[PDB]
Amino acid sequence: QAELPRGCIPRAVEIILRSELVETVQAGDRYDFTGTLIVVPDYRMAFLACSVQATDLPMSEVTAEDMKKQMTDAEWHKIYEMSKDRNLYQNLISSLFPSIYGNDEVKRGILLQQFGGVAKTTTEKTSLRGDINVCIVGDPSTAKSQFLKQVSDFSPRAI
Amino acid sequence: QLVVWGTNVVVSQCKSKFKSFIMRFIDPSAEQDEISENINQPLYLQKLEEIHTLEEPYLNLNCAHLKTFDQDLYRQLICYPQEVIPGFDMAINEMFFERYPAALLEHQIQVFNADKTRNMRSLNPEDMDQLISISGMVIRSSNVIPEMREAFFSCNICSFSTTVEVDRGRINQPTLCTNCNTNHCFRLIHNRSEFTDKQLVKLQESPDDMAAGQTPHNVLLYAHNDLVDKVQPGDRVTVTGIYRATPLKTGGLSSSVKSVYKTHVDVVHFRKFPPERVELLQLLAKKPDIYDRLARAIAPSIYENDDIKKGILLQLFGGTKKKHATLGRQNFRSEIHLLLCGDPGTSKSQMLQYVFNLVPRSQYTSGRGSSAVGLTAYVTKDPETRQLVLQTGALVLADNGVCCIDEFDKMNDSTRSVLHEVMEQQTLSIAKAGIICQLNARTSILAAANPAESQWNKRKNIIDNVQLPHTLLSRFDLIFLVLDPQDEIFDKRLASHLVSLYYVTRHEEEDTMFDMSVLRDYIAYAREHLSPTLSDEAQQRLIQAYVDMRKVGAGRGQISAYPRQLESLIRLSEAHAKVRLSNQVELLDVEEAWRLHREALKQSAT
Amino acid sequence: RVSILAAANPAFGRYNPRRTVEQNIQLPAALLSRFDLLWLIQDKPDRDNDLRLAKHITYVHSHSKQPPTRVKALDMNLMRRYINLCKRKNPTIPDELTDYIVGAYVELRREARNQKDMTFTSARNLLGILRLSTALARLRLSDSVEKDDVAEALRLLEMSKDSLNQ
DNA sequence: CGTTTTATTTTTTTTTTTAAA
Ligand SMILES: Nc1ncnc2c1ncn2[C@@H]1O[C@H](COP(=O)(O)OP(=O)(O)OP(=O)(O)O)[C@@H](O)[C@H]1O
Ligand SMILES: Nc1ncnc2c1ncn2[C@@H]1O[C@H](COP(=O)(O)OP(=O)(O)OP(=O)(O)O)[C@@H](O)[C@H]1O
Repeated sequence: QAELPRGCIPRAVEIILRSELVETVQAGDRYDFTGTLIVVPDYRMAFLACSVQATDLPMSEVTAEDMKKQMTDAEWHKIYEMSKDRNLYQNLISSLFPSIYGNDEVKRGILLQQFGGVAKTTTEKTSLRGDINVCIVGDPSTAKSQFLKQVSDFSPRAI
Repeated sequence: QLVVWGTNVVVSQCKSKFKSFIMRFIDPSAEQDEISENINQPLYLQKLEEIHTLEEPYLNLNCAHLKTFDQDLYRQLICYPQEVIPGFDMAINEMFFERYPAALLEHQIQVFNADKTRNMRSLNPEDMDQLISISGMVIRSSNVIPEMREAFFSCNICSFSTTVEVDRGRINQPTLCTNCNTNHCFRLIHNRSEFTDKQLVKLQESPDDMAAGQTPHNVLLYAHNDLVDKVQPGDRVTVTGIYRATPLKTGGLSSSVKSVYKTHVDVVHFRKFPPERVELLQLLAKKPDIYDRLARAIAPSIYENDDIKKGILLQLFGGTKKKHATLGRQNFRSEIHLLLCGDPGTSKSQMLQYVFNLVPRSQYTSGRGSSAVGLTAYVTKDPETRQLVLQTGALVLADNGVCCIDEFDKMNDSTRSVLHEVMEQQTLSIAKAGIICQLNARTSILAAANPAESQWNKRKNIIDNVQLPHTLLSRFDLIFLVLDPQDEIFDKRLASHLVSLYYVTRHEEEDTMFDMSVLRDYIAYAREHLSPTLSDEAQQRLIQAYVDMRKVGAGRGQISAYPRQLESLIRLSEAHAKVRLSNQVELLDVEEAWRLHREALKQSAT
Repeated sequence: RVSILAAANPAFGRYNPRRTVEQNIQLPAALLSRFDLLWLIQDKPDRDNDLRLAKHITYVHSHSKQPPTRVKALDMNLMRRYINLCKRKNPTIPDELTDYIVGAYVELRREARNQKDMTFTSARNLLGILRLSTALARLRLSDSVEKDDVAEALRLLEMSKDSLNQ
């Protein structure tokens, strides 16, 4: 989907892989394959590859510090100013949809949807759960689908 | 006299005759026959300039110039044409040295385009190995299938790693390969060799000469290695080619063969900027008559409420985007769509037919004759193993084209509600159990909307009339009225004009000059190297007048605007700037909106 | 490319005079506009009417060929062949009609509007009254669309109407 | 101068279509 043409469709092509490459693939990811196109000795075409390149070592706003793991959350030193100063919430109300305006309740509420829920330590007799059922309505001509579309850029599995 | 046993053709005659013809060549159209035309050198030498200097290989060239020269060349080229055509390429590959001897003479050319056809319906034994060219509309978009040409061998002892290409199908076997001492037996493997590409898509003939109550009969052929996805599929196109035939494997128990031969056509070619005349380009922009002059051209004969030719003003000097190179967000596409509403049998197809008869992206549609779901490429049964593919949708193959739609409040709820998003989003989420994606396509829309009634019932503001609410009935900028002037006054005019269109037996070239093609090129220049901006001038108007836009909203049975049509206004801003010569925004353009809008928007009396 | 033949029956009743056109009928205007001519056929009790029609019918019941001694009958072959000689005239409609006919059309459009509970009109009304006349010159076989060519056009149009009240 | 050839049926899901007071 980084490559997308007019008219034409992401047509389908078929491939095999080795033991260490095997069953190490999940939903919609961006990997680097190998261009070893090969024939069918039926003919028709096929192809083949041998190499892929699809959070202990840290994400963006860092450089290496210490944590529970190597750099899983190491950069407390810079996070923590933006962790506790509870007006930071207003950044999370303001500094996240600056190109957009609506109600200010959604823009202060969605975040915990994105973020983990409960995940407690209790029964086998019954499950307890974290996430929640959710909605949004109104009527159109009110900018009520910009946000959903943006999530696909914002967050993972924002399908 | 050196010839195939069963023929009458020779390389040297056609070669020399054509080399003399291209030496009998200054553009024989534009320098011998059409001496009133003029580009004065043999064009192919000129091209060997304008190909080599262009460094832009794989020429395209016809041979209908050859009617003046000796026609025996024409005939023996018509009839024996896979055995003379390379000879004419050899003459060209000789012509290389006429103009550049010591070039990088390592590339070849591609290539006819002269002979006739009438139709595909009925051909004959005579017409077996002959030149043909026919046309229609394309159906499919195929994949590729390559084809082999050579064997790369192996060995057992001392590396007798031989090789050899194919005539078309055999390799020989003495006890070793190219029998080299036979240290081992014969060897072969089939990959490190020469392969060749092709596809297959068929055509639907679609002329005005289609015989009475007759079905589609349709034809098809492969490609060659450069003639492979030249093709945004599905439009009005011609081909050249050579009628081909093939026997067929009877049954399938064993090598029995059929009596009947299948046929298709050989695979050759298909059919579809000037600094000279810069003068009139600027001349027409600075002429304030753009409002009507070209609009006066479009309907050739019809004034039919020529405030609709000023509605044709809406439409061309091509349509600029405010794409979002700065921030990258939001994908704000500058789409355009309007309808032509009903309650009188007006020209709400005829214009749409004029268009489709002119624009190649040509389709006509309406309710209850087809499905809402014709984006499916149905797998009713396939030539596959139920690898269920939905190859290509139909209604969406109009890439920036048009499908004409008629009689719009005709279908069920699912139809025509299903499209509540594509209009200004051009996405089609294929979220079914089969293969999945988020595709792209965007184009133009026009139809002949109709309420529940034949005539607009009087006494009754328009929001009541169509059965859509004051969100969806009042949706667009304006969805434009089409009334009868309630009197004889307008009625007799176009009668008096075009009663005699049979009986006029002529056409008048007036000061509203019927532009044969001098119109059709300027628009193609209309988008190239000036780029409409929007600064600080022409936007405060409905920034401020949104007061006037929306404060008529206090009211039920009246209607105000909603915030997608302001988008339609900023999209209106794009066109008029370059032409009339300020690519930065001028302010008058919004009046055109009020010239358009309140023509049926402040017609909100009650 | 098919010429179209529409034939139907009135609604509940047989043209109940109280239930008016599209009061007694239930058909959208969109199809009537596509139709050149709409024709209601009712013949109320006429003491003398059905007589002739009866004896006429019974003639081919006592006999096999109805019409004696008023015309030379034309077989399917002869009929078709004579018709075969007709359509390729492409006749002449001289220029005075163009100004004249556009005037006569207006005569309709006024007596259409002078009653307000009346039929709507499409451009095909004028296109039709144009369309019919030049055809009939094919069977006149003289390339001479003239006054009678359209006076019969309007005549038959008028007979299409003004038949249900009186 | 000898010794051998050849068959498939029911169920899915889509897109079509069709039913009652
Ligand atoms: N507070 C706001 N912030 C940003 N944009 C706004 C705001 N209010 C209105 N708009 C604009 O109004 C327009 C409303 O039309 P829009 O394209 O959103 O339809 P839509 O909401 O996508 O319809 P649907 O959600 O039903 O698909 C939006 O494009 C949006 O840019
Ligand atoms: N001023 C005019 N000039 C030329 N043609 C006209 C004019 N007014 C009406 N017509 C004709 O009237 C016809 C209207 O019918 P058409 O077949 O387009 O109907 P339609 O728009 O599909 O009808 P509806 O939308 O009500 O179903 C056109 O073919 C057109 O030729």
